[PDB]
Amino acid sequence: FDTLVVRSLMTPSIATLLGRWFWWPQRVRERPVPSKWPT
Amino acid sequence: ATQEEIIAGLAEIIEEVTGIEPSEVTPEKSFVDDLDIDSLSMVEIAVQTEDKYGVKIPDEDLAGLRTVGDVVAYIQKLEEEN
Amino acid sequence: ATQEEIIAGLAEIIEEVTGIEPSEVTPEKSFVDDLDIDSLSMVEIAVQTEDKYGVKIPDEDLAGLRTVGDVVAYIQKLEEEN
Repeated sequence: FDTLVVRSLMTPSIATLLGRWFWWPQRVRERPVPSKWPT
Repeated sequence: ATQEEIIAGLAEIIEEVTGIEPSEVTPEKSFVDDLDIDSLSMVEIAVQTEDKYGVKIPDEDLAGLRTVGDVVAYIQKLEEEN
Repeated sequence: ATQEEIIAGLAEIIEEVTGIEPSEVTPEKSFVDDLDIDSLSMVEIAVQTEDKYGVKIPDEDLAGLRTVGDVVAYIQKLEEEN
């Protein structure tokens, strides 16, 4: 149950919702610096 | 950016999502038919672009988009609408 | 003063509060976006600047300022407004 549901669905879902506050108190970014398109 | 630059970034993303070679991807190719990319897979391409290039495409728009040329033009439309 | 002199002073402070290399410090960089500097850290830069050069940046301007060039312009503006 944990491997197929909790680890696969429950845990990843929570990380996306909390965003940068998931890694609190470590200050992180939702996305990196907006990168330009490569040639 | 330029249409050529748009293709290069998107083609790389498709390889991560599906495994299709970046050189294989052409504007003629269609995600649903040629690339055999379902609705779920096409979301991942939009998601990776959302984090990398900042272009987010919802479910409704992704369903409308059919081919690579359509998606490239759709993104280039946003670049045109600067 | 000169544009480089304003940046050089600001670059040293950034290396102290945040430990960000001076090479990263360019006029087009944004504190919140490019430099990943929160509001409180930006205030500390103003506090050190005030006690070093006399340039006092109120909190109202700090929220308004977005990039390094914007900050330099205000400092140059305060240089103009001296």
